[PDB]
Amino acid sequence: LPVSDADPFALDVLQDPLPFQANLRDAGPVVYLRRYDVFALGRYEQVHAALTDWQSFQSAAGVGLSNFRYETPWRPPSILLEADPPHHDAPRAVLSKILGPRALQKLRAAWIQDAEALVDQLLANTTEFDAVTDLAAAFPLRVFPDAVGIPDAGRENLLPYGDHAFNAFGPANGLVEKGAPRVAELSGWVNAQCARDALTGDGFGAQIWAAADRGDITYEQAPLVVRSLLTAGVDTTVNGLAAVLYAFATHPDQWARLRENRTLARTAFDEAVRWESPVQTFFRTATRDTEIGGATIPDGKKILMFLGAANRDPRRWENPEVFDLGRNPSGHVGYGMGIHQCVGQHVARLESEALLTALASRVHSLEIAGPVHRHLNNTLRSWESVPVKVRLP
Ligand code: HEM
Ligand SMILES: COc1ccc(C(=O)O)cc1OC
Repeated sequence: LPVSDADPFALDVLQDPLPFQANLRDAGPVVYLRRYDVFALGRYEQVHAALTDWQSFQSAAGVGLSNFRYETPWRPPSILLEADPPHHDAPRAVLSKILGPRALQKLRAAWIQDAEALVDQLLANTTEFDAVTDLAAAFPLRVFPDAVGIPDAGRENLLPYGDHAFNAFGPANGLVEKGAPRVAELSGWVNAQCARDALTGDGFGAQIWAAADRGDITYEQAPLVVRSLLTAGVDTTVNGLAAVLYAFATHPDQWARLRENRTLARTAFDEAVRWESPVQTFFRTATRDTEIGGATIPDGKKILMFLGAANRDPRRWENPEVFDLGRNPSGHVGYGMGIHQCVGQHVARLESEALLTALASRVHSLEIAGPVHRHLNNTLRSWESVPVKVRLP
């Protein structure tokens, strides 16, 4: 069994993980990370299988490094993400309906128009702007919390909260050790927003509570289902949108493709999720000795799954380093796979579609105009700044 002291959460890896991915995949199906006493999987075949194999590889002992058999979680674990069947079943079914294609039909017009308003306002203002601040971050922060049905006061808390959540999956470091003085402030505010009386419209929050009335989940599950939406909903989409915008800005070939064929706007996002894999890593815990990739993972030990590495595995993907709108990216693992596969994927897709729709209409050319700054995070490839300059037709 290959053994290595490679550190996936060293700052150099986090800055640029591609060498690490290649080393990982090359070495074998399974690499023992001596530093963390976890078993790493980087190839598409094993990552895909580990993800779907909930029976052998559970989520309730944590999907971060921390082992909940022994270690105190930083917050009450997600009753979706950090739950196994049968406990997972009813909260999952509630969100899978509420966030599913048919349910979002009612929001498509509105999100597309909102994006048009945002893009037209921005371009009226300037042809030189930050793609992160002015687009990737602006847009989800309009439409998503609205659709959930939370108030406008405090929305600035969503990103630091999500950032903390993603950091928490990794080891203790000045990334993860981000607050304490403010973490409790953030947790106090998110939880408050989950209460039935905090929520408005017949938005997603109210629909969770209605499902509870029908007995699909309990009233004590309801706020925690809402909470899932407020932890996973905003930070993933901002950073995913920052990534697709970065990819276009540095791939003028693929921008020209989108312009030519408007329909690639609906599926550009998924190639960007494969290519970038915003969510890089998740852990599982072995429920028993499992023989995967020639290796036996001892019962009780953790696997670390490298979604990025799998999404760039040449065993599965032709020229995987290429950002290619002509790829069929179906079967990518950027949203995971199996029973825990991103229940929010349709929302993220619609957000991307709306924003790309509106931008491709108005923007001939797009270039990097300044240094880009990544925000380092243990789990989520995240973005501080992507300065761009556009040319209008
Ligand atoms: C509004 C947007 C989103 C929402 C509301 C959302 C919500 C969720 C939720 C609640 C889960 C847990 C489901 C379960 O355990 O059954 C999940 C899983 C996941 N999401 Fe998302 N998500 C969103 C966008 C994204 C994006 C853009 C990505 C990646 C770029 C992403 C990556 C994932 C991954 C990798 C998992 C799998 C967790 C696992 O296998 O343990 N999500 N999402
Ligand atoms: C994909 O990542 C997540 C999924 C669900 C949750 C959740 O709070 O349900 C949180 C996540 O990251 C912080």
